[PDB]
Amino acid sequence: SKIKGIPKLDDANDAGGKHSLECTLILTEGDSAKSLAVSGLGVIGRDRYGVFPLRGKILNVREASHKQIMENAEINNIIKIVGLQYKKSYDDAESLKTLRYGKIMIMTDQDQDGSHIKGLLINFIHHNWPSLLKHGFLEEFITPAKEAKEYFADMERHRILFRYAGPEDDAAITLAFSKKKIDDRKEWLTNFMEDRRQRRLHGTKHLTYNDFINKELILFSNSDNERSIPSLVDGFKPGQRKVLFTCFKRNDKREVKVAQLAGSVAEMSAYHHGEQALMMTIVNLAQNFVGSNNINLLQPIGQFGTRLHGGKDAASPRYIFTMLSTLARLLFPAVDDNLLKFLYDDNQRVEPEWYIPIIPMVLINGAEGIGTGWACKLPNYDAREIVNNVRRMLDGLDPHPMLPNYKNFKGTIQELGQNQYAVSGEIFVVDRNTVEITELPVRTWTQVYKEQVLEPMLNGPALISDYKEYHTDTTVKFVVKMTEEKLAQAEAAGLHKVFKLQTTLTCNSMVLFDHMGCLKKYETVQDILKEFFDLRLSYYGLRKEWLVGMLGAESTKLNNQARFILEKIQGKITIENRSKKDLIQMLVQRGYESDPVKAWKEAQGPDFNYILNMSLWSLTKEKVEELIKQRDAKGREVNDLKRKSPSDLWKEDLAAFVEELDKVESQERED
Amino acid sequence: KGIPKLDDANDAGGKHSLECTLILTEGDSAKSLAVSGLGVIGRDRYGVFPLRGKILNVREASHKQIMENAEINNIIKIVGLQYKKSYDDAESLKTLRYGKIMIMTDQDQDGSHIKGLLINFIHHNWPSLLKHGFLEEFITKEAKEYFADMERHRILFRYAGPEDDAAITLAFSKKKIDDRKEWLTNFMEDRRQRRLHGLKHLTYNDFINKELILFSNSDNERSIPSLVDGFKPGQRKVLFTCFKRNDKREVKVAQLAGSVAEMSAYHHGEQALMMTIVNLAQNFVGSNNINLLQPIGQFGTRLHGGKDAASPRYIFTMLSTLARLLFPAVDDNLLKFLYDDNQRVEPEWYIPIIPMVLINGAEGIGTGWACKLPNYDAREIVNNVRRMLDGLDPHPMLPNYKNFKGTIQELGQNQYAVSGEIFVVDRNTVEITELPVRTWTQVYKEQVLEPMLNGTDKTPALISDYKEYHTDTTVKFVVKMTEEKLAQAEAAGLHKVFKLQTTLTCNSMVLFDHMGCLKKYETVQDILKEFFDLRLSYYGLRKEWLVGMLGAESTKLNNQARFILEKIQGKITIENRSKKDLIQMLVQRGYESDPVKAWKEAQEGPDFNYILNMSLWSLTKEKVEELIKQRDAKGREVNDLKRKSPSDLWKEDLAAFVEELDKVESQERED
DNA sequence: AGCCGAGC
DNA sequence: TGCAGCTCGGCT
DNA sequence: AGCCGAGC
DNA sequence: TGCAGCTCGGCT
Ligand SMILES: [Mg+2]
Ligand SMILES: [Mg+2]
Ligand SMILES: [Mg+2]
Ligand SMILES: [Mg+2]
Ligand SMILES: [Mg+2]
Ligand SMILES: [Mg+2]
Repeated sequence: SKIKGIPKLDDANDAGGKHSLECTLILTEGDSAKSLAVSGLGVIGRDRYGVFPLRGKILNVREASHKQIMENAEINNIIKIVGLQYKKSYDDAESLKTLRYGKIMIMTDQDQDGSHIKGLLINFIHHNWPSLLKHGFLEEFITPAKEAKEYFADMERHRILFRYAGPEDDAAITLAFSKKKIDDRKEWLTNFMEDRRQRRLHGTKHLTYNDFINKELILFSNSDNERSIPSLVDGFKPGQRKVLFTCFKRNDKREVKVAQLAGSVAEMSAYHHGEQALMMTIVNLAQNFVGSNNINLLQPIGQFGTRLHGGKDAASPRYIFTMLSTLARLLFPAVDDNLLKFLYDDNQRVEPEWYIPIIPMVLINGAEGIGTGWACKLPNYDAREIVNNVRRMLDGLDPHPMLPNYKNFKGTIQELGQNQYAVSGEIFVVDRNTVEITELPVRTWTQVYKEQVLEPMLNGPALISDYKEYHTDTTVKFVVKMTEEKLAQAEAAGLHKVFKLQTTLTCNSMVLFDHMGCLKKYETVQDILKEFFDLRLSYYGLRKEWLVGMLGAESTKLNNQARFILEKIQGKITIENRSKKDLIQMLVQRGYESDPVKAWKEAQGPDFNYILNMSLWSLTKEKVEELIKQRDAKGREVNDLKRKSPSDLWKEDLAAFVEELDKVESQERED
Repeated sequence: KGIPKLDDANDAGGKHSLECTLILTEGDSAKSLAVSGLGVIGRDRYGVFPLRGKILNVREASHKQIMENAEINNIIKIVGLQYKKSYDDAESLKTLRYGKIMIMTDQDQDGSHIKGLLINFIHHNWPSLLKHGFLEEFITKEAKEYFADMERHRILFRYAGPEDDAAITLAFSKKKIDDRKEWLTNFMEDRRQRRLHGLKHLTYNDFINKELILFSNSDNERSIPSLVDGFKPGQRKVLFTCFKRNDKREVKVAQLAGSVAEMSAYHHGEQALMMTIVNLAQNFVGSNNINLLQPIGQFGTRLHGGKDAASPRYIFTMLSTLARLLFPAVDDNLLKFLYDDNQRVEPEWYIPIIPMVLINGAEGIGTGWACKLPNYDAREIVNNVRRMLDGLDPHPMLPNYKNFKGTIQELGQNQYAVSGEIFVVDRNTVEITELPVRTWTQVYKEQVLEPMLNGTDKTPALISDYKEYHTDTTVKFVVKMTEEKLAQAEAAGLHKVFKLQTTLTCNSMVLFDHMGCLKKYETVQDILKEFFDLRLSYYGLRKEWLVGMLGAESTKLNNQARFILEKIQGKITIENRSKKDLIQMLVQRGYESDPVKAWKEAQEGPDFNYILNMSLWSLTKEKVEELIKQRDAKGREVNDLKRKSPSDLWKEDLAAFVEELDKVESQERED
């Protein structure tokens, strides 16, 4: 017995014979981990150790469909390598001779995603062959080319075996991977998030399955929510926020390759995941077809996908470029960066907890994500309509209700109820034998509608005679031919119903992280707008309070610089051939202040470098007049700021954003 | 059917088969642009199929290689062609599913090579199809505009007589190698006789001699190294980027490849560029004697000859400390940097302190010519350079590979015998401690020792057992034999039997000289001599450049020190005086315009900014004393440089390189 | 019959 | 250089 | 029977 | 995220 049809398998020499139960199959996380295991086993390892690589997450066979299980290539390989059989028990020690391996050792990364792969394989064995768990079938190889040989030489220190201890292990596995335990995972994760934050005070060989689920796998389930559930403040996820942080710091004025940008994000923001997910995010942030972003913060310089296939027809990230949109810094003012709490990843400032935009971006581009226990789904909302409601709330008026709105969508979105909408396309009769379809429902892609609706109508009973296509890259135009009898019956039943041009939009899972990082469920879009409004209005007061101190410190600096230049050109003070110590002691004696900008930032010996680092040009005629004008202009800038309210500063940013939004969207219609 | 990536025409195979055209594109990216350009009307009589690069040259290929080519067999089934079948008249044109094949590639040199390979494929198997005008080309979203004006972009190949058969044979027959040399020699000659001046149907002869010849010349320019620096244009772009960025931290290879394409205008795929960076960083036995890039990661070992290198997305690299010592930064001011669309990209060549073309063994395969050089010892190269500086004759040099424990004996002119190490332990054991150069460990184990242990269908077994005790950089085989078999192996020669000796022939030392001319070199001493005269001439250029630059810097400090001394004594004042009055007074007092800028302008109003941009600190006591010391130190720096000779400057660079070479190679043995 | 490497 | 799978929750 | 997307 | 082909010339 020896496998022949599996390429990536490095089967053990003694596997399949009578020493099969003494052999261990090593399932690795990827092909890179496979090479590290083969080089670590050396020559002695290939006798009773086999290595097979897994290409990521495996199928959750618990309550999975019968067709998906039999057609899973990754699982069918594991069954053939080990020699397992469905509906067969391995309790009586006998019948263990039909197995080619006696142990399965999981070696993955020591991160959260590695723990998820362990649990999925545990769930795979537990669901099909629970009798193997009561023995010693599953084990793991933990890690902290050359270092691999030291790990396998000290395998007993890195080898941990899973142990079945009773029904509490079956409940823990069911809690994590059963579709019927969704509500239990909410309570399971609510107690974890509570106990984790309630620890403000302060801060082996075998491992039971219950301890693995409730102390190791739960770290993935929480991290899965933290990476997939967006924030209410900026509408971002931690991965999306790292991309925009990097773009803000680099400030690229030229097209930048997506793959090149993804590499820059990983370094400057400490992105600890694969480049495929990061390049996926950058493409998602740049798409602008009907159904994606209402305001794309990155430009789609290249083939980023069309509405024909819903972005699936996007080119490779190695051939497409992107850059910040002109609306990015207008939505995220640079001055507001001084109010954010930037996080640290190993003494490196990486990203803030969240950005604070001028309008709720969580409603503009429709935040959406799937985590563990909870899920989020929000539709797109009109940017101008949101700005209007913000202006109304600044004047003390009640905000108008908002319906979902998608840019360049020619259909209709009618409200059926709270968080329930009817999205309809456009279809009208041309003559007694022709109908025209000029718009599809939101996120109903053209090729999918053609193959799943029009093709069954054309072939197999049949309803239409023929149809032609006259689409562009951004519009839809179907011309369908029918008989007079068939068309008359379609009008009686409803053209939008027959041609499947109406879909329902239900949004009863508006779960987001608040400003304090707590997970909360929101019932209406108005509740999100109100909570964002109070926080953003409070931070416009922080911006003014910060700008008054900074501009005031800059005004004091220019006062000392102008005083020194005026006192020097009049002979009141001299610095020629004077020692550094005597010059500093003379400046402090004449009432000159140390660097006020530095002193103000420290508040959040004497330093006169801001005076003496000025060029000799400063003593010339034209530079004296220029310095006085800048000093007076800075003084008027502080006074003009104190007279303004936080609402005034917000309306200024809103007006500047709407002005550029009109110009950008007008150029898009022309191009 | 049975071809996934094929978008077959609707009318292909039916009664309109001879009216259909098959579009063969250069890659899948061109395929997606061809289907979108045909629109809906195009799919009736136009099929699109993508080619994955260069296709097989079926003229002198083996019969087994032709039948097992998946790319060519697909083209045959789509068109419906048959081998040996003639297509002279209408007797056999009804069995074809397509009537025309249109080649759509990039408008670059490599696109022309794919056209010729497809022309060579049809001409060799079915020459009767060429007289009917079977092959066409499509020269160059925007695709819909191209296919709408197809008549402007559609050029048809025309057969005009026996001169077309000779032109195709000249380009793709292996018996026409010497003819391609003269074919390209006349091109390079006539090309240089045109620089004194300046600057629908298409015949196959005109395609070969006016379009494909541009690739064959560019193929040599990209694959044949230069004598000066031992680099190819692709390798030189990598070193330019690394020199310009000056990375002090580990940089990802894929991230570096993207930076090279932007900063040096690399107009090819990143896969080839990432290949070069890995090749430039390898340091195992058989690769580079002095690797200019560091192998921070899995860059391949001698077990598989670098083929076991990790993905370029997971390995890092950086400049070696010997790079800037071999290529001094001061010499960059003497190079002729090229321009790619008003962007300075790279020099024609770098000028290293030693002939790098001999250190790492430059080698490359072009069209007509090929290059192959072995590695030579760096210290022996430095010693011959020191001898030639003293007017002595350089000693002969044998190939030398770093950390190679074998022997390289000269059998004749440009012919050497490379042997490993094998010795007898006892009457039943032999030990192999070294393999010949570029004989990799895993290849030697599978192709030599395994047939000796088990035997083949032809050769019998020779050894009883063998063990392995290798490291990542050393080889140790312990082989067991019988007394009879060992006696016969010693009689025939242990190095002969165990395949531990290989022949090294170097009769193709073709390189580009300093003037860009292709030249064949008969001995290594001729390469060393031509490099020596050029490098010695540029050390005179460096001194001539340093005398002017240091002299200009000395003049600058003289004016700056004079102004500060004249200001602290009251001899000149600048307070509250106009810019025009201050500049006019400096010219009146004999102050010179910026000498450093004026000197650099000579290498192609009055500027006193270098005086007045100094800080106010310059007037203090300590800064006056510091400025005077810098002025006097620069003056002594000019005199100390004038006293040195171009030979003295060279000996300083050689001594500094050998000192660091000893430290690096000592740390490598420890690490 | 296949390596070497810069290209597709 | 391009192509294939899976998780997790809500909704259809 | 499968989309949505940040992960493997 | 990793895996497969080909050119071109000299040499084994
Ligand atoms: Mg990982
Ligand atoms: Mg979206
Ligand atoms: Mg190209
Ligand atoms: Mg080499
Ligand atoms: Mg599901
Ligand atoms: Mg060949």
